[PDB]
Amino acid sequence: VRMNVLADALKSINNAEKRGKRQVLIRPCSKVIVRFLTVMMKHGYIGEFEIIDDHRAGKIVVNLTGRLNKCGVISPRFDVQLKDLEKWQNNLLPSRQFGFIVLTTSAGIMDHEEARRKHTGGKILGFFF
Amino acid sequence: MQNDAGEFVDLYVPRKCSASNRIIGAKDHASIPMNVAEVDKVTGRFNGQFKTYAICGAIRRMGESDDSILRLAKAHGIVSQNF
Amino acid sequence: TKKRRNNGRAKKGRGHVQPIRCTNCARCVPKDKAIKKFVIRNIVEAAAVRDISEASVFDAYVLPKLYVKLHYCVSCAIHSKVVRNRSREARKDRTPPP
Amino acid sequence: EWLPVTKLGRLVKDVKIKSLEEIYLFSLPIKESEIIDFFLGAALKDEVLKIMPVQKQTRAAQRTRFKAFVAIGDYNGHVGLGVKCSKEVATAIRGAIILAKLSIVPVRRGYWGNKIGKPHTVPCKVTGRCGSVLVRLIPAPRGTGIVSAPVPKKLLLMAGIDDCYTSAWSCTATLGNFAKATFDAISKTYSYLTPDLWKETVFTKSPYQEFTDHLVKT
Amino acid sequence: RAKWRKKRMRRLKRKRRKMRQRS
Amino acid sequence: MGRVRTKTVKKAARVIIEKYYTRLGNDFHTNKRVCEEIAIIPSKKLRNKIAGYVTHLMKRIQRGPVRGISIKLQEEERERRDNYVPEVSALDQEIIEVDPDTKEMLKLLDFGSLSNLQVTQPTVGMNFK
Amino acid sequence: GKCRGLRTARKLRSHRRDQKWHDKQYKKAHLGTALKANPFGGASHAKGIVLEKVGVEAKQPNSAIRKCVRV
Amino acid sequence: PLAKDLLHPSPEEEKRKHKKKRLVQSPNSYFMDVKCPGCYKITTVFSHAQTVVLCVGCSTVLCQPTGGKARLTEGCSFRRKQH
Amino acid sequence: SGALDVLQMKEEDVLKFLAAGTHLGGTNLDFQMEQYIYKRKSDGIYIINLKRTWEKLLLAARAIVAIENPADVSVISSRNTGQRAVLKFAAATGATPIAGRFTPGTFTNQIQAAFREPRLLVVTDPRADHQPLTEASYVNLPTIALCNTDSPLRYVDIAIPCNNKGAHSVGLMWWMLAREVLRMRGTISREHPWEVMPDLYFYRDPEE
RNA sequence: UCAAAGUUUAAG
RNA sequence: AGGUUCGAAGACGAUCAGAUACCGUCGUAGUUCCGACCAUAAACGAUGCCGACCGGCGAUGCGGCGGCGUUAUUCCCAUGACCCGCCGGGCAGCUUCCGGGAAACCAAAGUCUUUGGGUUCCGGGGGGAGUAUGGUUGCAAAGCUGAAACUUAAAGGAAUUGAC
Ligand SMILES: [Mg+2]
Ligand SMILES: [Mg+2]
Ligand SMILES: [Mg+2]
Ligand SMILES: [Mg+2]
Ligand SMILES: [Mg+2]
Ligand SMILES: [Mg+2]
Ligand SMILES: [Mg+2]
Repeated sequence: VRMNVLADALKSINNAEKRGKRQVLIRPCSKVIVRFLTVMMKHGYIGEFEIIDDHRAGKIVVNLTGRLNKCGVISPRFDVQLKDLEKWQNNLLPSRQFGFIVLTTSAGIMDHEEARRKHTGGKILGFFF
Repeated sequence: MQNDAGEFVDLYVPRKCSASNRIIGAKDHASIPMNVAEVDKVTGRFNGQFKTYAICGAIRRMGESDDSILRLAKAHGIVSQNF
Repeated sequence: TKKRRNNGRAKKGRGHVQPIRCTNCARCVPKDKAIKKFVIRNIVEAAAVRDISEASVFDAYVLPKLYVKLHYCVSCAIHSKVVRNRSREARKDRTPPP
Repeated sequence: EWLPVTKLGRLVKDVKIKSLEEIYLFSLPIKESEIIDFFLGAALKDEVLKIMPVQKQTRAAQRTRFKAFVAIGDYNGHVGLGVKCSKEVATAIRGAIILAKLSIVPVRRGYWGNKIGKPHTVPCKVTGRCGSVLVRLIPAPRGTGIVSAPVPKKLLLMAGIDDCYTSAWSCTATLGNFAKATFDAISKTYSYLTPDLWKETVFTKSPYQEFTDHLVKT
Repeated sequence: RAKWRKKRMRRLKRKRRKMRQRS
Repeated sequence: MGRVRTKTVKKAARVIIEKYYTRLGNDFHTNKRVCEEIAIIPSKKLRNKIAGYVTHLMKRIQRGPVRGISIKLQEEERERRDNYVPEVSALDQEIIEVDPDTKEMLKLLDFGSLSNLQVTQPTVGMNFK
Repeated sequence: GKCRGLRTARKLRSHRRDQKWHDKQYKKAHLGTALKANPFGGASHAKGIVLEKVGVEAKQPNSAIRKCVRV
Repeated sequence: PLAKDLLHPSPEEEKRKHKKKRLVQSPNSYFMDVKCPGCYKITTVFSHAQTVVLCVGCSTVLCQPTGGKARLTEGCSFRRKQH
Repeated sequence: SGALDVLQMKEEDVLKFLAAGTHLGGTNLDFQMEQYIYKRKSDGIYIINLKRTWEKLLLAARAIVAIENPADVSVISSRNTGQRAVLKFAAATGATPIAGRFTPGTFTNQIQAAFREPRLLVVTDPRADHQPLTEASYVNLPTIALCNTDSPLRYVDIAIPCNNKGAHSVGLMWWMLAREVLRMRGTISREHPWEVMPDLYFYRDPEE
């Protein structure tokens, strides 16, 4: 069943990106999803998206721009201990130069670089590059 | 492409599809850069300058090149509002 | 390897079919399988037709026709040249011949 | 002496196109082997990876013929991986060299961590796979050298890629296939859309447009 | 043939059972 | 049941007729000697055969054109008879026949020209399965 | 496919434990069997008395007597 | 293809989508203020009625419910106009 | 195209189009072509937005004009309806034609006799002139096509929605393109009409 | 509009 | 309980060097019904279940919606049978540089070194072997569970050229 919402939405935007889609609808929507998209937006990987409030769960439509190579998700949401964060990004991102691991933290949802500045660990959500 | 100093590197900067931001490879021989002519406005009649659109082979073999050209034209005011 | 996507056996959503004993070998076959001519034919045929017309009581008379649905199993179809083989690409032309 | 059938070849002959980077930019197929030779005269070196004798059965014994896998490169940004079969080995090697030349590509090399000096490894961890065999290039810090199996190590050196961690999966013994996999990897370096690109493109004329008054030869 | 190899084996097991039932 | 011509015959005859259509004629023994004159045919038998096929092609030319041959006068005739112009059909007198759905087209594009409107045809059922 | 979940450890670790025994080399080294069967009772070498000089015949494609020793 | 404003789709192609799959999930049904001939009391029947709807005067019957929409009884007018 | 003032519609052109039957597309409609259609009628014949047809037609002209050396625009018809029309277009425009039986590897094969390496194609039916269209993806050849409703738009970088079945309409479409390429540079006024008849471009089924 | 037809040096 | 037909076994007649087989003639158990076991099949799409997304086209089965004309029935109504569409969900089909794949192939066997939606079962060269052994179930026949010594360099898949 619909188990992990975030996962499905990211895979859907990745599938859209591969097939050269301009914009893409993602169907169950969430706080987390929107927060993930906002991070991806901040580093340019996606365009400005917008969220269709039906009086329920919700929906999003995302303007792409063909810059997103892949947008992934790590289940289980493991708990990265800042020491381990370097190891993660080595064996998950495609470089030491571009890409991001978006992890949630006590502070909030962010890429690893914002977490390392603020000196915080926390639970990984996914990645993009 | 720059190094830490700011000096440019990298033997070329690739073309990039107008319809998908998706870089046209060194040997993507199904690619296009299509030149379209403007006009003077008053008389029709070609007036020197161009509008150029590149397309990756991948979109062409998909079949979505003519749409994407048409969209680009009407963004740049070549094509004049089909509706 | 899988020779025919179908499997020479037009089943697809069933799990079982009633079987037919073939009209030649008596071999037992699935009904969805098995080659099937429907043979309409003049009882008398081209030779005797005019001879019978000549010595008929009834005026004109339209003749009758002898109808048979046959049931060939693969073996018996192939051997009797109901069906030849085909090349790997021409196997897929499921139109009947003229 | 070279007389060139190709439109492009005619331009290159007449010192019109300055570098093969111009040709690569517009993705025009190098068909005349002399073009590439002219641009990368010297530096360009030819190493026969393998000579494998394939054979095919007849009524009258068996026909056998030799299949020459040749890499070529300048140790500085370009590499080509040609294979030609023929009845005698020399003719196979000769034709394979030419096919390598024809198919040479530009490799994007990049930095590892700190972005200093000249680019010494692969930009991002690209991969290339060919008929089972898969080959992953992983970028690596200075001095590491090519940490790889012989065949990739030979081609990656020719590409000029100084430092590279690698991986491989599938039947790497099928050397041709392994070379052809590693070649797709280093071909794909200039096909990876990093943030280092992103900047919208300029679009220039293309030599066929630039020199159309020349090509209608006077 | 596998089917007949299995049948051979199931007969031989049947004899073994009989033999061991004597003791 | 035997004598077909080889390409070494056929090519030579076609080439002869392409260059010397005027000299050649129906009577075999005339053009048998033409073939001697205009072409260095090394053997007597081959010559003799060529002329035989030359005669056969002449007979085909005297009864419409032939596929694999280029006679200069026939090419000029073709050019004349495919640069014909009549007084024009694309005007379609006054009154072009049009449908209401094709009339609505013209309303959308702002038009009201000289053309008759007519439909009745109820959706029939196209082909048969 | 794979068990994957966050509180699976046990499931995962048990299944791997189960499957290890179909790894032929593992089973050799963890069941007794081989250590029972090896005449060198888990040893690199063994002394032993020679009780007849015996010719072994080589396997089909190579024809040669081998000259063994029954120890 | 390659470009569809999913936030501004035309109503010609929302009516021809499933009730759920639309951009905003909306119903395909309506209420109808049924008249009937004899009694002047106007009932308010729901398009998909699934109940035999007897009138307020309780003389006649209005709807015989089928699978889809309700079957109004012969000489029974109605009006949508709402919402 | 810029259907803005000068090179807009005008009645006399539309009247020609309607008479040719170009608007009358076909029965089947490819999902790539749905863009270029008003409606379907009864029986089941799609109708083509003639404004939309012009827009693409002009865009094709603007493409062909941009190709500087006119000769290396190539102009193919496989079928025997465009066969005359293409050759009449090449005559007027200064392009190169290929009238029927397109040889495989003319755009490929350096070695070959008829090895031509042009900067543009104008194909009649993409369904029927399919070999050159495919070769146009071994060289960097862009493409114009005269597409019906049925027509698939693989590799056709600028389709024109037409009736490409009927000869009348095909020739008309070639003549219209010839005008527009010539008008957009050269020796046609636009105010004055053109000397050339569109019946010059039509195919002749053996009549006389 | 289907009779019977089994086997092939160890000696490279 | 019942026994038409066919028909393991069996008996003859052929064929064959031999045929205790293929063909032919009989014919027992069985084949049929009720009531108890048995729990296996190439029980196959050789394809775990639930969930998301990623291309066309035409068809077809059910339900629903809409439409201009037919047939009709009787004079309209209600029809049902056709006709043309849409929607959901079935069984499949064709089609392609979706992307996969050793491939044959597969819009799933795709979204995999750019590897993590959920979760079950399960394999780890070939043989020995689904054997031995215990345990258990079964009236039995067997079923489930299920080793080892020893042996062995290949066994196997797909596709190609030949030869047959
Ligand atoms: Mg079954
Ligand atoms: Mg018998
Ligand atoms: Mg029984
Ligand atoms: Mg089983
Ligand atoms: Mg699989
Ligand atoms: Mg994996
Ligand atoms: Mg095993």
